[PDB]
Formats: sequence, C-alpha cells, structure tokens
Amino acid sequence: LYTVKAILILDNDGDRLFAKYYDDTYPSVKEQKAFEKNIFNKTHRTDSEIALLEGLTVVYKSSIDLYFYVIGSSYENELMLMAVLNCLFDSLSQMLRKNVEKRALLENMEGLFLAVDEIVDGGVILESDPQQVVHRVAL
Amino acid sequence: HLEKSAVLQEARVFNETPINPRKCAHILTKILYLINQGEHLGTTEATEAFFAMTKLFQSNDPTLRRMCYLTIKEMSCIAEDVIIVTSSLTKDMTGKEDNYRGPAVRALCQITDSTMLQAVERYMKQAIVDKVPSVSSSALVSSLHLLKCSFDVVKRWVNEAQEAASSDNIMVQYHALGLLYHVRKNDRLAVSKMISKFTRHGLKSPFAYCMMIRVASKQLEEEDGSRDSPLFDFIESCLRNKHEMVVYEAASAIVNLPGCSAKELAPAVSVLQLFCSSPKAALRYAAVRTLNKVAMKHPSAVTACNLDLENLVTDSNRSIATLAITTLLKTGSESSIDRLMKQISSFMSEISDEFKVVVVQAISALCQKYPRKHAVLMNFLFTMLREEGGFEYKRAIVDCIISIIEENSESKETGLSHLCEFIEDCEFTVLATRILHLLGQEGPKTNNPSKYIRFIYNRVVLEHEEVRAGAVSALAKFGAQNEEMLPSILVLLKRCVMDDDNEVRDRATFYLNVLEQKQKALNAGYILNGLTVSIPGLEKALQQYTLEPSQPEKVAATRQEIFQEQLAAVPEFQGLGPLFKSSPEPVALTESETEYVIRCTKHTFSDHLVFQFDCTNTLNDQTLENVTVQMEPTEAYEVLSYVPARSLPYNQPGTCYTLVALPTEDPTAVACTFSCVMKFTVKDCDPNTGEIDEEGYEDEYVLEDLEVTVADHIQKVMKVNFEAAWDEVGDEFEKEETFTLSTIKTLEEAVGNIVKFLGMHPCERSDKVPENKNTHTLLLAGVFRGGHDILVRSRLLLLDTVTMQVTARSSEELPVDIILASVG
Amino acid sequence: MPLRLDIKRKLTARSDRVKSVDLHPTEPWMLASLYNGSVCVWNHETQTLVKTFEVCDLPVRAAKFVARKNWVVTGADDMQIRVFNYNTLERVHMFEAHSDYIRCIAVHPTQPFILTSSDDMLIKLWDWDKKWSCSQVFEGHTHYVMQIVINPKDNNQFASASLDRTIKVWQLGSSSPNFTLEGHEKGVNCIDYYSGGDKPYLISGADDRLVKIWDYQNKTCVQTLEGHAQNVSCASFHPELPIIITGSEDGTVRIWHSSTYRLESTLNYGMERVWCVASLRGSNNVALGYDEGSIIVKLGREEPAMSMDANGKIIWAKHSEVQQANLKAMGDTEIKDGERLPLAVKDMGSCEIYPQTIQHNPNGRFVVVCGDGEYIIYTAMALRNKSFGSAQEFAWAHDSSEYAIRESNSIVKIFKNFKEKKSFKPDFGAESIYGGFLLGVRSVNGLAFYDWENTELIRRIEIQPKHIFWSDSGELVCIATEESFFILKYLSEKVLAAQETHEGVTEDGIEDAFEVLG
Repeated sequence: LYTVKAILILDNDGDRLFAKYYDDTYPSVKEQKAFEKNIFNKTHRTDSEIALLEGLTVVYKSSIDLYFYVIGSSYENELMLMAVLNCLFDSLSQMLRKNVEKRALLENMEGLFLAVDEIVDGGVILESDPQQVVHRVAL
Repeated sequence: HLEKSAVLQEARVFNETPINPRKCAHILTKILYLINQGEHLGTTEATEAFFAMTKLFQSNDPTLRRMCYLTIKEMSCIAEDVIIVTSSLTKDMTGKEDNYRGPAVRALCQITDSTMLQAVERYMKQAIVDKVPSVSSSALVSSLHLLKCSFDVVKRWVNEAQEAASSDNIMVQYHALGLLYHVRKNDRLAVSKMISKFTRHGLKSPFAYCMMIRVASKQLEEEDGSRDSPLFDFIESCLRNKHEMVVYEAASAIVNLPGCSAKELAPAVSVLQLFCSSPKAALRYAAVRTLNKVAMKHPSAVTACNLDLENLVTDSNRSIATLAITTLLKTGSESSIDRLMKQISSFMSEISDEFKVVVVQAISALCQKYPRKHAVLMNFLFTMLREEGGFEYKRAIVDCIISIIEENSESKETGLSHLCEFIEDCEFTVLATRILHLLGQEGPKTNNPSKYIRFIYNRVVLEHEEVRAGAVSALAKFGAQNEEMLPSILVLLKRCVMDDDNEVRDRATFYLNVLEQKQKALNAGYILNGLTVSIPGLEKALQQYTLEPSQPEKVAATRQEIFQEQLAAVPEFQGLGPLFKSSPEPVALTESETEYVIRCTKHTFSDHLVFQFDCTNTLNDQTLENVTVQMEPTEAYEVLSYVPARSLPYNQPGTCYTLVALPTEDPTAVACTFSCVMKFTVKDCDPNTGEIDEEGYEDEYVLEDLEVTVADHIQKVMKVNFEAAWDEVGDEFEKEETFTLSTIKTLEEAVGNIVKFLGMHPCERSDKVPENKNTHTLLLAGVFRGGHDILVRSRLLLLDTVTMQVTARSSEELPVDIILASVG
Repeated sequence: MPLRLDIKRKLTARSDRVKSVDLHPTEPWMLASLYNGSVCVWNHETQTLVKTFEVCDLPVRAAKFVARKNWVVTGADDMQIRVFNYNTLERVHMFEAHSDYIRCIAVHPTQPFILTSSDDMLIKLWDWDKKWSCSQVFEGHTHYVMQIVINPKDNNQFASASLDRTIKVWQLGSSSPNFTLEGHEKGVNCIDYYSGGDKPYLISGADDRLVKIWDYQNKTCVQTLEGHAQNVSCASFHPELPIIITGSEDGTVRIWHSSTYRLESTLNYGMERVWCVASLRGSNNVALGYDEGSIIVKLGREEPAMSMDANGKIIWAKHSEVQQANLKAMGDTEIKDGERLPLAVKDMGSCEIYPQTIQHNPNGRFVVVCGDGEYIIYTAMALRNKSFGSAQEFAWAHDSSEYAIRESNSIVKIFKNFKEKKSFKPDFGAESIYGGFLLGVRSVNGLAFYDWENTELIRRIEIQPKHIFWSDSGELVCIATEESFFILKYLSEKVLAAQETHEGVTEDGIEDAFEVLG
C-alpha cells in the first residue's frame, strides 16, 4: 500500500508555503525544505504532467505563484499521480473558497492542512475525489 | 509565520476549565502551522499541550474534531500520558458523518497500541465495510498500522477487509486488497485465495490493479486452492483496462515471465501491450517503454522509437527530455546500442551542463555494458576526457586505469599523453594523476616517455599536493621497473615541486631514499606493474544510468569428497572403513519447509556405510535438542553408532549421522531399505530462528525411509577392453544368474537399468546397443567399496522382452552376489 | 455465513393461538399457553403430555413454571394469575395479577417473585410464598406490556417490552424504570436478554418487520435484523449458538447468524402466524407459538469436532486459546485419568475456511479443516497450506493418507494424497459414506463395501451402518449399526477373485468376499 511519496505545494522558489510528508524520509525542516527546493528546481519552468526527479515520477501543475506537487513512484505514470495532484488542486480550491495561490493557502492555513491529510494518508492515497474531501473537512 | 513556544504554551488553559472550541481550534491550527511552515516543538510545552487537548474532545464540533486528529498525531510522540485520548477518539469514531469517522480511526489507531487494540475493534469493523471511501479506506490504512502493535486483532478484520475488496470503487478496493495481502498472510496460499477471488474481474480501479500487480507479478498457481494457470484476468497479464501505467507494469513482467500467456484481446508474451498505448501525450512515458519483452527489448524497441527519439532530440525542456532519455534507455539492448549511442551523443545538445558529462560517460558506459568493443569504450573514455576535462574525478582515474589494463594500456597512456597537452593546471589533479600513473606503470616504449614526462612536469608545479606526491612515488616505481628511466627521476625529484613541497616531500623522502640509497629490493618488490591503489568494479555505467534523465573457492567437485569432508570431521567414519564413495543418488527424506527438511545421503566405506542426515527443524513452535535419526535396517547390517545433531532450532540445519557396518558375505543385495525416525527433545520456542523454554517434552517426528542402492556401493567407470578386466577381477568369485526384464522390450533400456541400479558405467558405451538385435554382450565396469573392482557381463537375448544371463565377477564374493540380487 | 445447525421438530401440538411458549426451568417439559383458556404442558422428549390446567374459559396468554414450589403460574383473560400444583393437580392459588389480561409472566427462581406483564400498561410483582400477595407494582410503561424477561446478571433487574417503542429496564426496588431504552420504532413486542454472566444485551422486536439488537452496556443499537418480511411478532436470542430466532405473523420463522445477519434459514410449518419465540437457557431447544398450535423445535450442534494425532496436537476449533475461524490446540498434558485435563493448547498457524469438522491426522502429518463443501489441508505442526479438495463430508480412513469424502454427486469418493481417486467410485449410488479401507456407502436400504482396488461391490450387509471403521490391516472391520455392532472378516484372496470376476452384484453384492465374523 503506497503510491504517493509526498505532497508539496510550493511557492515559485521551492520554499515551504506547504509540504506534508507522506514519506518518513522528511520530518526535519531542513531536509523537508531541501526536498521542496529540489523538486521545484527540476520541475519548474517546464510545465508538464511528467518530470522525473530522484528516480520517482513527479507530477506537478502550476498556478499564478505556486507549483503543486505529488511525488509518487515511476513504475506508474503521470496520470495515476495526476489524479492525486488534480484532487489536491481542486479540493483546496473548493475548500478555501478561492483558487490555490499563496494568498488562498495563507488565508486559510487550517483548510489547507486538513484537506491534504484527507487526500494522502502515510503515502497511500486515501482520497482522490475533491468533493468528498471538501465535505469531509470543516473550515 | 509563528513562534512554537507561544503557541505550545497558551494551549495549557484547556487543561483547566476553559474548553472554548473557537479559541482552542485556532491554537491547534497554529500547532499544525508550526510544523507545516517548518519548526520543531519544544517537549515540555508539547507534553502539557497534549494533556490539555483531551478536555477539548468533550465538545463535538466538526472543525475542532478535525484539528484534534491532526494535532494529536503530530504531537503524539513528543508528549506524555497520551493514553487518555483513546476514549475520546472512540466516542468521536462511532459518531456518524465522514468528518468524524474517517479522520478519527486514523488518529486513534496511530496512538493505539496492542493493549488498546481490543477497544477500537467494534468501531473498526463498522468503519472497514463502508463503501463510503473515506471511512473504509482510513479504517483499512489504519489496520495496516495496527498489524505492528498487535497482528491478531487485525487479522480478525480480514472478513470486513474482503467485504470492502468486492467494491469496484477505487479506494475501497485498493485499500481492501492491499491491506488484505499484508494481513491474512500466514502462508502464501491464504493470500493467494484472497487474490484469486478478485482476480476474475475487469476492475475500473486502476490503483487496485497496480497494488495487486505487484503481488501477482510472480507466477501464482495456488490461488484459491489451485488453478491450471498463473492467470490474472485483471490487468497484470490482461489488458482489460487501458491506462498507460497499469499497461506498462503488466506488459514488462508478463512478456518473458508469464502471469499468463498472450491472448488476442490481452497480449502477454507478445511485445504489443505497451506499444498500442505508445504514441501519446506526456502520458506516453509509461506507454512507450519496454523492459524484458519477447525475446529481447529490441523488436519491441522499434515500435515506440519515433516517440522516444523525437522528444529526446527536440525537447530541451528538462521534464520532457528526461522521459525521452529513460524511454530510449528502456527500448535499448545489445543490438539497440548503435542507435542508443548516436542518440545519447545528440542528447547533450539539448541539456548540456552535468548532462554533458553524462552523455560522454554514457556513450563509454553503453559501449562497456552492451559491447561495441572494449577499444571503442576507451576511445569514448578519451572523448569524455576531452569534453569535460574535470568532471572525470578520482574514481575515474582508478576505474579508467583498471579497466584499461584489460587491453588498452599502451594506447591509453599515449592518448592520455595527448590529452594532457590540454590545459596546464585546470585539467585537474586527476588527469595528471592518470597520465602519470599510466606512464609510470606501462613505462612507455610505445611512445617516448620524454613527452609524457615533460607534460606531467609542468602540471605538477601548479596542481594539488596529492598528484605531486603521486608523481614522485610513481617515478620511483618507474625507476625500479625500467633502468633507463632513472636519469629523468633524478632531474624531477631534486626540483622544489616533485619533492620539497609538503606531503610531496615526505613521500618523496621515502620513495627517493629507497630508490637512491637503498637496495631496491623494496622498490622492485613494490612494482608488480605499478598498478593502482585499489581495483573496484565498473562503477560508471550504473551511475550514468540513473544520472542521465534526472573469492568463492571450492575443495570438492564430487559428491564423495564433499560428504567425505563432512564425515572426516567425525572420527568414527574414517576409522571404521575409509570412504570409497558417497551416493550419486542422495534421497531427501522429508520435504523443504514443512515440518522437517531432512536430506539423507548414504556413504560407503570399505566395510561400512555412514548415513549423514542433514536435519532441519522447521517447526515454528519448537526448538529441538539432542536430535538423532534412528535406523532399522531391513537386512543384516549392524547399527554401530549414532552421532547426534546437537540442536535443531527453528529453520536451522544440523547434521546427525548413523554408522552401520556393511555385510561382506550377503547373498542378497546391499540395496537395502532403512526405516528412519528422528527422535528428539522439544523445548518450546517462540518462532524467530530459535529460543528454548525452561522445561519441555520428548517428541518424535517420523521420517521417510532411506534406500541404499548398489549404485552407492559402486562408482562407475568404463574399460577399454572389458574382457581382460572382466577376467582379471576374479572368476573365482564368479556366479551367474539369469533374469527376465519383461518390463523392458529392447537392449538399450535394459543396459540402462543394470547401469543405474548397480552404479556401473557400461563399457565401451554399451548403453547404445544395435536396435532390436538378437544377441548382445553388455560389458559393465565400476569399482565397489573397499576399492575393489566389480565387473558384470550381461549377455542379452532379445525375444519381445529381454532376458539376460548375468555373470559377474569381482575381487570378492559380495559385489557379485549384490549385483546379481539387485538386478533380479 | 456457515453455522452447525439441524432443525428438528421435537413435538407439535395443535390448539388455538398459543401466545406464550416456555421451557420448564429445570425439567425437560415445555409448557405452552393457549387461547383455549387452557394451558397445556408436554414433555417433548418422551412425547407424553404431563398435564393440562384450565386457567380460564377465555384465553391464557402466559404460562411459566415456578419449579421450586412445584407450581405453574398462568395469566389469563380472567386478569388473574392462577397457580396450580402440576403433580397434586389442583389450583394452589388464585389472585388478580392485573386489571387486564396477562401477556407474559417471568419467574425468579432465586427470589419468591414473579413479575407479570399485562396490557393494563403495568407490570406487577407477586410473591408466591406470601400466597401471592402483591409485593411491588411497577408503573412506568404507558402502553400494553407485551412481554417480560429477567436479566440473568441481576435477577432483581428485568426488562419489560411495551408497544410504546421502548423497553424499560427496571429494578424490583423501584416502581419506576430506572432507565429507558428506545429499542424500536413501532412498539416493542418482546424483550429478551442474551444469556450469561458477561452478556449485557437486549433485543427488541417490533411490527415494523424488524428485530433490533441492542447492547445495554454501551446503550447503542448494535445492528438491525431484517427479521421477517412482515411484522416481527417476537424475536429472541439463542444462548449457545450465535443466532437470533424470530417469528412473524406471516407463519415464518427465520434464523439469522449473529455475526453478519445473513439468512441461516426460513421455516414455515403449515401452522402459521408465529406469535412468540422463547429459548432454553441450557441451550439447543427453542419453542415457537403459532395460531394453530405450538411447536417445540430442537436445534443442531450437539457435539464437538476434534481429533487427536500422535504429535500431541489435539485440535479443536472454537474454545479457549483457539479461534473458530483459525485453527489451534494442543494437549500435551497427562495429569490423572480421574479428572478433566487442562486445555494445554499450543498455537497453530493459518486457516482460510470455517471448520464444519476440524481434525488432526491420526499419526500427525496433516491437519484437515473441512467446511462449506471444501477441505483445506494444513501441515501437522507448521500449518502451511499443504493441499485442498472437495468435501461436504471428510473422514480420515484408517490409512489417513487415503480418505473418504462425500462429494455429493451420488457416489461416495475417495481422495488419496488429497487428490481425487476415480479408481474409487461405487457401482451403488450413494446416500451416505462410512470411511475405513472398504468404503461403506449406503444406498437402496443396503450398506455396500467397495474396493479401493477396482470399486466393485464386495458384499452388501443388509443392516445399514452408523459407521464403518476398518482395522489397520484392512481385513477386520467394525461396524456401528443400529443392529449394535458387527465385526466382519474381509478375506483378501476371496475378494481378489470375486472383484476381478465381478461376481459381486451392482446393488446386492457377492456374499462371499466378506464374511460376518461376529
């Protein structure tokens, strides 16, 4: 039981606006931020549903001032990961009552924290239905 | 954003009277923020905050409940007296609504430990069966965590877990099947039953397919009892649902290790399954690939090629381009290498920085991995040296040089020499070390060492200590290997450079003094070619693969020797007949990893047989001591001694032996059957590998019989001329008996049966007899135990069945009698 | 979900609508209270009617035995509970239990009390020893008090079910109900406890077609049982077996497994409208009151499944330090023959099926769990899946590496190494199987013995068996029979000539190949 390695929603530098680690491989801030900077540097300023970083398929999207991440295994493809990443974007948008930017996330830090935990649970994909997550969470 | 101290502190008011759901929920949000933003909690304040929050569980608000679940999990480990929160979580967990249901099970189960396991079970059973994915999936992941604390509680849930498995809802199923596989496992077979039930089904759950593919990927033919095929009717071997990841995972395993063979609607040996998905968008990345494939990656490679090769060349996007190189690499092979190398050459042009280093490494690495000649590898290694000039490193000097001395060395030094012309001190410590090491070691007569020396001499001045030190020591070895060289050593070493710097001086003082002053017994000894400091494997090629898209020794050779070694350690067996031979037909008494694994071999000596029983107690509940394998011979054999296996704990082999004396007058065979029973003392054990209880009971385990054949007594040989040998061994021990082999209708099978049974190789290759000939003479030879030859002559008559008069002669009465009896 | 059952009609009696059914507290008799104005009791073991009492000329809704006094209490539409001696046949006492007819009576053997529940919305207490003075009156219920039951963990507590959508738990001491449960939504016909020293449970039955299970400790509703496809008249808990037995006015009784509530059975009788249920507290008899009579029914599972090998793994299923679903048990203890020896269990690995029968191999190499038309073989002391097979029945033979199975195609099967043997397939039909070397198969009022050599009919013995067990030489057999017992000789040589010849008839055999030794 494992698909998603980690989820990060990063500003346009790779610094932690947010990350919640569905791996046990980053718990300390220094390394959680390093990871975040690492994934953001590869993936950014080339938007696609694919990136390969650290031998893992990284699926990412972007907004005005954020890049949104799911990191998962590379034995899969973008599309499986993408379903998590689409939930992540979508659910935060509907939850916060505003599209994902740094402003929406900061506006409601609580909605963001709770919403992401419903999407991924210890690296298993707990939820992937944006609607379900949003009802499930209370602001 | 926040300060961890202030927020951890103000949380302590909850512990008293104030509960205020708004204030506390905010304070909680702040805790989650401190972690999220990236901060580390202080333990005293954390411990205090944790005891305080539990009061807050009284007020049931969905946002406050939510805050409470995330905060207790994060604060759980950095907190004390957490046990109080279990009750509050159960209270929450039974409360209907997904907000409580799912999030509570997860928070509760994380905090829950084997004592507490029992409490959560009613609520867990109710939460697992849900086709509402949140409650069920959270409960299913929760159960996975709980397998650690206590296995047994979780196991009972297998029925609720299975119930979820029957959903086609993606989460409920993914979680249900995945978890089940982990849970119910006590043997392979019970998990396999769980998988077969879902297996025939065309799911609309890609995640379940994926998690299951992995379980499935190996051939399973015991799914739900048994079945006649490795069959997976869920995409693993089938292609019921198309979706490029699932399709890729499935297609690479099935092709050359069938999960099932190819179907018209589901390729599974053929290369196709990947390829139909292959032209695509970003999605293509899974689709385009390969791995394994029938019979090679290469017929496969051609399909996909348009896609991988155009993206790889065109896209100087890192994200696309990486998928394109990995995809090229995958469609690759030995054959593909011509194509792969041009592409990789081309690739650096798109992304050129580290990627440059990687392509010049890749083209060499691929040439070493997939052979386009070892020479070409060196020539590519020159191109790597040329292009980068510094992203070669120290590990490269050792790897290039070791690799080079397989063939390239004279050339490599020379190439290196040219390469050294580059750049005087920006070329790095490493290239200078490579030309230096190679010029030292080869001692060029292929080119004049004077260019090399002149090139190295300049480099040393302005480059690091390690090379300058390298240069003096190399020179010294260079002196010892070649006499000629000594004059250059002296001009170089007197200089302030190759000696008299710092490290360079110390090494030099030593190396110099040994060459200059001393005998050079030492210097001579020291150069064995002038080789590197270590010989590793070929490091580059694996490194390169990931990086781009970002002494077994033996004594025995014969069964008799290995056994003889095992026997020899024990005295009795070599003291009481020495070993002629040990069986060429050792029989395993009891099957592997059941109750016992016992393999017995019968060993023949001059007048004895020793039976070595290698005994394993694979009994999980026991550990054994004082174990022996007891024996009842079915003929006149004396059982002299038993040697015990000292201990046989769980899954640990031990050996026990029975020594018996052979008859040497027996009129009937030494082909004989012994009934084996192992007897032992059991002390109770908790399965690990071993552990004994303070007291225990006697127990016995029955074993299979050991059969001793004439084949064990005789070692086979053929003779150039049977007739002489046949007379020579002893016609004075001659006895003749006539047999009918009615179950063998031709001579060729007949000769084979006497040859196998007796352990005699028929002379002159007499196992091949003129097909269906009326008379034939079969010549047998071999040596019997004690070291005496046994020859047997069987004059075959072929009617419709085989009749033979078998006459045997031997240097003893016993082989003759033994052969004659065993055959019939 | 599977469960050891075997429904049997112990005794039936036809009479006008029997509101209550009872088992005598300590006797083998069952009393049914009828709308004949009569209550009647019959001992449904010897099939003797012990006595009848004419309580009233108008329906007697309730009747129970107060076994200690050797008296029976009845409550009839006289609005009286009248007491009689059931061996000295006369009316011990007459008293007005209520202002309305008495639906149910509950007896406290440990106290002098009967509390009776009546449709005057009140339950009253009477003390038999005072000559049926009114000890206490309970006022709480605002509707027709259909049934009363005493909690077996505190007899001072009882619950009463009333059609007021609650079952109220009361204490004797307190007129008022000390707490209320809202057990049903369309009135509560019945209350029962799930019996035992550690079982705080209630059940509610209602005319919303449904029976509901409640836990009185936690106060939540554990589950809802489908009950019947029409108003559930009564519902009760079986003590021993995990099931709930319910009755409905559709003439149907259903049995539900109390672990997943999936339908174990549906029973109709041609008596119809099933008003009540009650269960024996010592377990495996339930009795159900119908419009056209009463029935006493006997439920299955009377005996345990277990087998003792030579490894000291004596395996059972269920019990202590063993689960039912998984398999375990060991017994290495040899303490004195005069008492029962400890459980002495040691843990044993995996299982995948339910144990209809669960058995160790007679010399210890296999374990078999049989269940649901399938057999699964697990290894003696390691319990890894060895083998699998088909078996509605599984029996180890004498050989115990050859076994007999009923695969239920109308031929008794032998499986050897847990792989089917088709050299074994009776020229009888089958109706049932006996193991041992010569497989006995029962068909057409015969017991036929078949060869594991060519499956010809060796002999037929004209008294069918209970069992065949064959010695471990396979010449001597021990036949358990209604005759009593046979020992028979199989003369091996005589069988070899006879079987080859096939002189043994398809369904009658050759009377020489076997001979009757004793």
